[PDB]
Amino acid sequence: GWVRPDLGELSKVTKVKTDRPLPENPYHSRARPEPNPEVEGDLKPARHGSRLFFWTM
Amino acid sequence: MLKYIIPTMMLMPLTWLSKNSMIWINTTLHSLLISLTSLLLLNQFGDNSLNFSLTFFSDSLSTPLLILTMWLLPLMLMASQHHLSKENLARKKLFISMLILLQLFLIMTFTATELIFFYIMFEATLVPTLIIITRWGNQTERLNAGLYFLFYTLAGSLPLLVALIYIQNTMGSLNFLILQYWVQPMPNSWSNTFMWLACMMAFMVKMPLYGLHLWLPKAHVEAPIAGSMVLAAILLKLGGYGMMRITLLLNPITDFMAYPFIMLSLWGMIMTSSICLRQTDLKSLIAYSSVSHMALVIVAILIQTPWSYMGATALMIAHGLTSSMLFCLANSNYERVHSRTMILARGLQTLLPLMAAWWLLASLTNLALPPSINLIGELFVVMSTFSWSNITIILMGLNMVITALYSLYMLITTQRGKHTHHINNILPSFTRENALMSLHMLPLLLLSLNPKIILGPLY
Repeated sequence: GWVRPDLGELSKVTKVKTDRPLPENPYHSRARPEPNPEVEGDLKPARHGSRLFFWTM
Repeated sequence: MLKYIIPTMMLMPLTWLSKNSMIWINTTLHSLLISLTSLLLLNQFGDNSLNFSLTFFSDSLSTPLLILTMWLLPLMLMASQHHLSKENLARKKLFISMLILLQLFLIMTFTATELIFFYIMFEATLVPTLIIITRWGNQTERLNAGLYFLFYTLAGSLPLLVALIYIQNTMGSLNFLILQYWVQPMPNSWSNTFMWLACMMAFMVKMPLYGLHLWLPKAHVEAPIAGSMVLAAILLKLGGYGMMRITLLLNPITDFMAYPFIMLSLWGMIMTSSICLRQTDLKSLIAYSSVSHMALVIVAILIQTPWSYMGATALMIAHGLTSSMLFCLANSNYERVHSRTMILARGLQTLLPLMAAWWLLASLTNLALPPSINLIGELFVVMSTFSWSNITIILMGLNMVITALYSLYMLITTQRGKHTHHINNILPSFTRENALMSLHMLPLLLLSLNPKIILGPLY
């Protein structure tokens, strides 16, 4: 009394109840590098113009 | 200095909107009015410079040069309004436009607060002079003179640009006041050797230094009268003003560096003066006289003593006025006789008495007759150089002979002797020429009374 499965029955995804713990580091990866800091604060106006050897504006 | 630039920028449409018969009168009137208003820069101090804004300032050094420039431009318009009477209206207006643009360029260059602005304006002064020389010149080979002038100036001034940008990137600024307060000594190293050479060679080219003076006996001859005056009376003093500004930044290396260059003048101004003893072209004689005076200026600036500075600026102003007057005299005689040969026109006193009087006055002011400004400047230079060393008095004293030995010679052959027979087109003196020469001469004799305004920044 074993039933031959229909088309599409074996092609579906099932669930498993497993007693093993989840590995936190499957790739054996070290710590990622620290990201560079972002920009903060209000966009202040230009200090004394463009300063291109004589320009004040 | 925005009270003088805007009047010139308004003079530009003033010569682009007048009629074909009223350009000269309107331009002369308004340029003389600007010359009258130019005297407000004399509000100077014995210890501070007159600063207007972040870009323009004027101490007691640039002020006489500014006054001379915008006093010379109306004289230029008078001197160049006869030989261009046959030209097209568009080309005449273009000539006046180039002269006005050149005056604007000079008055913007002489008041430059920071040195990079002075450099770019100093190279920007090339364009109208080159255009005038290569367009309105008379002789065939004027293209060679224009190319020589432009290339000598550019090959001098590009290492000056590299050195200026290097100095700005090194210390932080190029303001003259800041550099006066943030100056640093330069040690005796080969890097500082090439820094001194790059900062000096442009000004030694435009002075011109002996050896590199070959652009003067051509570009002073084939150019017209206005181009000759702007080459003889302004641009050499532009180079001198630049050297005076720069030499503050190059201590104490110059005290052991300027030994050849000074002496490259201290002999050269002898033999170039001797060239005036054997010259067949009058304009070349005037140009070589200018070479000798600028060599004296080179010695005075390079020894960097105070009395030398005062003599340098006084001789600058006096020699500029005298050389402009002599170039006008050469142009008038060339217009009358259609030849630049000095030996051709003789005995002009018997035909032109007033012109002979002007010739005598110009020759006397050229040989440093006291109490004119030229004698004051050259005497101060001689005192300073005698303080520097003893034997150099000989190297000046013999020049005291040779200058006279050509100048009165220039007075003799053109004026004294039996007049030429086949020359019979010597017209009487034009009122324009007499007015121009009186406007050249009378300010010099008036400044002989009160020279204290043209004796430099440290009087």
